[PDB]
Amino acid sequence: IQKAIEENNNFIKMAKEKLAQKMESNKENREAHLAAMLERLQEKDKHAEEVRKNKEL
Amino acid sequence: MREIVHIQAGQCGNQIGAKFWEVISDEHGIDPTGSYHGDSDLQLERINVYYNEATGNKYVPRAILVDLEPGTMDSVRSGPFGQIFRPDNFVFGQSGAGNNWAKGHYTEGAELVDSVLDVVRKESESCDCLQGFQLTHSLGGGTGSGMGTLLISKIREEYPDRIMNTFSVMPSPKVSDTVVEPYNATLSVHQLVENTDETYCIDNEALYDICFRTLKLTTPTYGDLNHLVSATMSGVTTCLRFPGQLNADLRKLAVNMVPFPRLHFFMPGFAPLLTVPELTQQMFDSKNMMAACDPRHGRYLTVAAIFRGRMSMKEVDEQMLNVQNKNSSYFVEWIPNNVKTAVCDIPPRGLKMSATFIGNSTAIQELFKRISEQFTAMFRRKAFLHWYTGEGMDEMEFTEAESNMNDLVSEYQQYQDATA
Amino acid sequence: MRECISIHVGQAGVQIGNACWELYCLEHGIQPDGQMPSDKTIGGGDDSFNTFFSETGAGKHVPRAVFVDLEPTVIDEVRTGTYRQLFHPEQLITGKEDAANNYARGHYTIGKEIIDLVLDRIRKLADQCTGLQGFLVFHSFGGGTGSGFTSLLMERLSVDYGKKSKLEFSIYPAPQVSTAVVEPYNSILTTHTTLEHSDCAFMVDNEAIYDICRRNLDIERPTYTNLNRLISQIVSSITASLRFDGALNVDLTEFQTNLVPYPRIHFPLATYAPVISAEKAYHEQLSVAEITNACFEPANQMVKCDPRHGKYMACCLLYRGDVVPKDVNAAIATIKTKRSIQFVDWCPTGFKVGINYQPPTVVPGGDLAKVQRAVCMLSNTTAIAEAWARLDHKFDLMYAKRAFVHWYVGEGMEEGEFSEAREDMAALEKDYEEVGVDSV
Ligand SMILES: Nc1nc2c(ncn2[C@@H]2O[C@H](COP(=O)(O)OP(=O)(O)OP(=O)(O)O)[C@@H](O)[C@H]2O)c(=O)[nH]1
Ligand SMILES: Nc1nc2c(ncn2[C@@H]2O[C@H](COP(=O)(O)OP(=O)(O)O)[C@@H](O)[C@H]2O)c(=O)[nH]1
Ligand code: BEF
Ligand SMILES: [Ca+2]
Ligand SMILES: [Mg+2]
Ligand SMILES: [Mg+2]
Repeated sequence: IQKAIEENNNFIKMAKEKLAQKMESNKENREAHLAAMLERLQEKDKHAEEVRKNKEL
Repeated sequence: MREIVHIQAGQCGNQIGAKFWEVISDEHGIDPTGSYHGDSDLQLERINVYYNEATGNKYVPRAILVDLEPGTMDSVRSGPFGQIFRPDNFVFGQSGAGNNWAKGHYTEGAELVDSVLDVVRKESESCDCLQGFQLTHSLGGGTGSGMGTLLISKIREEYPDRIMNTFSVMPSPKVSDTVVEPYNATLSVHQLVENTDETYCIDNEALYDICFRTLKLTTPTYGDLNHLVSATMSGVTTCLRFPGQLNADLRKLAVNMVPFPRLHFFMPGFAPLLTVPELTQQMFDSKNMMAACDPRHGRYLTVAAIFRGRMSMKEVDEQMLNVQNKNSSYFVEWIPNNVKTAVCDIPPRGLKMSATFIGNSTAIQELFKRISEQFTAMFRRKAFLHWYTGEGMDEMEFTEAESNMNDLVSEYQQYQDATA
Repeated sequence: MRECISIHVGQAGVQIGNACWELYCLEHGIQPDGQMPSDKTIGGGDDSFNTFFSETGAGKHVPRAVFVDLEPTVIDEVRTGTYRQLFHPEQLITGKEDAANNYARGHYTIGKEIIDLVLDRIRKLADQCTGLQGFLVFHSFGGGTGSGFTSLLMERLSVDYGKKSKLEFSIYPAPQVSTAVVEPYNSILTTHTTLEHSDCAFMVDNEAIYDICRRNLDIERPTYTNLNRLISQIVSSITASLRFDGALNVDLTEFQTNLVPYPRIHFPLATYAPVISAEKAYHEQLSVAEITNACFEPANQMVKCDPRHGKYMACCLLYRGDVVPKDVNAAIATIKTKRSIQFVDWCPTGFKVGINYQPPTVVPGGDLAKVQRAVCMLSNTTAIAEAWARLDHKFDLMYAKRAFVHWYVGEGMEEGEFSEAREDMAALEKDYEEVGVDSV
């Protein structure tokens, strides 16, 4: 009976930890996906500021 | 997800936007005073997708009207349903780009983009669940082309997790003689390829070829062309505006239609231009396409079919299976069940039955090939640049746009030749 | 006691829940407002139907159910439909933005915003149970919520309730009523991550139910309403052992002992008879032998597969209505000497029989006829692996080109999860071949 308890508790434990990792790893990937597309959008703004200032020269 | 924010930029964008709002307004039973006078509750079911509910049960389009020239301000308000648009969603300049992509994207367009963005936010702030944006514009002009793409990349900064839709009208020497249109078109697709999720390719060369050769119009108006655009714009949005199961919102359509983020340029079709068999094969016919592309010169990645009117769904299901198995060679086998069909009970005004076709076909490369060919015929001569270099641009932007559009073509060809 | 809590996830799960709870109410004599004049004990009691219905002081019998969808459209119809008084508003959970046919959105981006609320409301149902038996989870394989949020939910239930039993009713995608091209993806993904957390899963192939409606019930073009009213009959046959009693009633968990030889081999094939129209059932009622013969006709299966080309590991017959053991044994004898039923060499060949005498009922305005006797067969056959093979092949066709995969990576998923899920399926297909080979 102590082995049955140990087994169920370890099943709960490892399921809790694999889900914790997946929800953290998924958040980091999604944020990096958005962080990449925004940093690439601001570089279009640097190229725009560099274009509209190159007109004066 | 419910509300769509609509933007119309430039002469074409505002014109095709007006007749789009006119058609769906009649379908949803809405007079120019924003009052409802229909008889089927299915018209008010998803009215919030395109209409706000104002004081007194009046419905105001969730529409934003933009143009660097204050020409279209009068025309829209003077045309039918001119009052229906809210006065504050009119933002206009005084001097336009003159068919100069740079003026609309970097200088006079960038001076005005902050103004329209303010109207986008207020319209988006009061959205229960903002679904995305749809833009109507030309790619061969100045404002809609240059400032339309700039507006897309600016909205995408503030709404990066929302769908960006565009109804992009492509230039054609058969309709417009302006010489700088292959330049404006290439610079635009260079932006659309990166910052939009769905683009309906409304090809002007197609629209004219239908008006002239099919409808037998010697000298068709812009209205004759726009009656086709309005017919299809209502068709492709039917699943968005009425209670349905398939492609009911912009994101679900995207997930169904776009297997690779850059290959998101659709080939819309419409029929007629009547039994279910005839509707089906006409809908899949080259002549009924709104992009100058023979679908049988390439292969279908995905297809969305929309039938409207009272008809036997059993017959529709059989005919859609019939056209697929008889033309299996034109559907990539590494995407199973890539043809989805929807049926809407209410038909468009004037017809008993209708069919609208949305196709992601590798044959769309023919459309981009024609533009790059007209682009390279002027870039090899280094012609008419000072209208673009004089606004601050450099050769890098032109050559980079050329490379990206040619990359889109080879990528459409790479998956056309793919096997199991 | 031994209460059972039902969880309905996504459109398919919710709309199937509507058909099931309506049928339950008709079977138990429960009115749309929850009143049951036959129940003479008010506010409580330990009757058989209390496994599925709790009771209030006002005499209302409340489904032990939770309806969850990441979009309000489908559940709004419940809030305003005929049985809106049956459910307390706290049982109908809704978001505002669905998963858009994306497993990643149902499991992560959108699902993680509502999962804590769902578990809280499930907890409040569990708190009213004196001896909770387990959960019944209804969901689609192909939808973004039915796939992604279900697996997230099943993972969390394993944590919150240990190895408390979790049974699934899973809608397997069919092209006739499919809504998304990426349904093969969501199917493989949800099956892989749920496999450890599910004790028994009844798969319902939409194409099998679609063909039965067209072939057996003169429906030229079946709708979800046609499919769901047929599905509820099968679900009813399976849960009838829990909601009714009788000297010959066999508890579902007792069938489950015979149906699951190994933890992963927990997908029984269901076949139901008779599916007959009122016009054909009139002046001709089918005997015990006739409906039992129909259980071995593949056209009456809930999943398209050929058991004749596989091996049996268990065969359960759940009878309903006017049925006595004498007729059953005679019908089984006729079949065993006239059908192709081969068993693996490591399990007995006897058929396990259960009889609930409460006759089946029809929903008013339905298509199927009211029969005096019905039967659902639950069989563990290696042939159900054919359903995995069909899905795994479609998965492979698209994934070899990474088609649509960017929609999942964009939401935070990695390619590794795709390949990891696919190889779990490969091993599952291989597990079904192993249990079929003879011993040495
Ligand atoms: N049998 C049956 N299948 C259904 C029903 N509704 C949807 N489906 C199937 O479910 C699959 C799609 O999943 P849905 O349940 O519609 O979508 P969902 O679970 O809400 O997921 P999202 O909408 O993406 O958030 C398709 O294969 C449909 O054919 C139904 O009422 N009955
Ligand atoms: N189909 C259609 N095309 C149009 C219309 N108006 C302009 N165009 C096309 O748009 C291009 C010119 O762009 P324009 O609308 O002037 O851009 P703008 O400067 O932003 O207004 C040409 O190739 C025209 O063929 C219209 O009403 N219908
Ligand atoms: F006519 Be557009 F403003 F170039
Ligand atoms: Ca009682
Ligand atoms: Mg203009
Ligand atoms: Mg849904």
